[PDB]
Amino acid sequence: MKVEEILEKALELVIPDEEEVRKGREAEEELRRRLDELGVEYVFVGSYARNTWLKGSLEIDVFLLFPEEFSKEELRERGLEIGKAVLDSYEIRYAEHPYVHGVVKGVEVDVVPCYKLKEPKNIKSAVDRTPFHHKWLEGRIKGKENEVRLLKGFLKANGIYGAEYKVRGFSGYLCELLIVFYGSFLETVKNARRWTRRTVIDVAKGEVRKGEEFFVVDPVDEKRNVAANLSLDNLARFVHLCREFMEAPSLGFFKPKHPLEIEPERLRKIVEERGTAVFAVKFRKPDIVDDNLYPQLERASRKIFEFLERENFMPLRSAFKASEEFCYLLFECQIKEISRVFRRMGPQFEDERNVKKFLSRNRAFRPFIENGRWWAFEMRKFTTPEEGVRSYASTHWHTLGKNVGESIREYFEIISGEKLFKEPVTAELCEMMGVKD
RNA sequence: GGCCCGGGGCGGUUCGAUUCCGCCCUGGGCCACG
Repeated sequence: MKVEEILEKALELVIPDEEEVRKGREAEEELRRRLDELGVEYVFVGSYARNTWLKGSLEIDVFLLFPEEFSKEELRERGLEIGKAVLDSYEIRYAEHPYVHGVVKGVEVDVVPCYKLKEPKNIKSAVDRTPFHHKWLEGRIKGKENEVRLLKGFLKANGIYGAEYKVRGFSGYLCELLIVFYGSFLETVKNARRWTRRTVIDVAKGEVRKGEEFFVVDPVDEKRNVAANLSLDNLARFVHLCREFMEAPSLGFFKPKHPLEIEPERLRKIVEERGTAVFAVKFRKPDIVDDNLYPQLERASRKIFEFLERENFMPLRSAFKASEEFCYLLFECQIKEISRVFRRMGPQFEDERNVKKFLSRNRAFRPFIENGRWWAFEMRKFTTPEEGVRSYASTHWHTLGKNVGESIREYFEIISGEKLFKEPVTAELCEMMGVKD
């Protein structure tokens, strides 16, 4: 029931068992043979090469080394040639440059072309650094792989593990750099309790200082922030989880939280209790990769949220979910309906000029003087949030993301009431409203 | 594709816009461990 105890039972949830490990060795050995028969220059990197991959995430990274003089085109052509020939099932994939993904003796494998260079500089593509990160880590992480795993397990269970845009959390590499700094998962957790949004961790210099943002310096490139895509709120959640963990060590922190669905009937009553306006903008999911989709859902969500706040509907929070089918932008506002009249501030009484131009606009109600300046009653074009968003989305679709916005332009609808509790968003809505139990 | 910083043009809204809402060009930087 104590920290040591808990961590020992946790090693079982984060450490691959012998069957997953053997499946990996047999796949690795078999892969070396295929690549060797072709006599290609390659290097195994990533968490597989270092035995730091989290249980259930066995993926082999094989980087093909190409001379500095080759064209980017050669790497992708040659790279595809080699990939195709060496994999049971292949499939082109894309990032900064195209590469090849596939399977060998039942395990996932990435085949990525990169330049063989020395000294982090000269780098041509982000992938060129991967080999350096490996050299710097292999020697220093040896003997601490289980600490890496406990950390990865901790982060993943609490939905903040990956560093891609859908998560904005802690990359694998970040976790290993952290273990090399603190020495173990516990020390990491203990010190993270004191992290701030100004904390800088420079592994190379074995130092922690104060910067302008949370910055973990890459041992291989001082100008690169290893935690660049770790959002402020996810940094905050980790610091809080760490405080709660040291206070009440539980094996639970390493177990994925159960979805725990809710009867759309309970949700209806809660929204009724709250007395707010809950609604969603539904539209078709653009066919794009998560890394392009989510930053867009975030933008579109924000833009609409911001419209709602200046339009005085008093938004509480926003959210969003994407299905294979559609995408949903959710909002909750304190104001279900606002009056049609509102007051426009006018010029001070002594400004004869502007006062005159202010009164020249025929309105329905006749302006008045208050506390020294003129004011006018004006009328709104809408009186509910839904009406507002309908107006906003129909005319500002282009500002919601290149793709998300193009999709809203051709089709979108606002849903609310019961018709909304039937949509696949109740989970998102419960998290958004703090529904507990 | 998203974010930050900078130029050159416009539309709308406003008594009043560099300063709100947005649209064209356009330079550089950064992110999605890789």
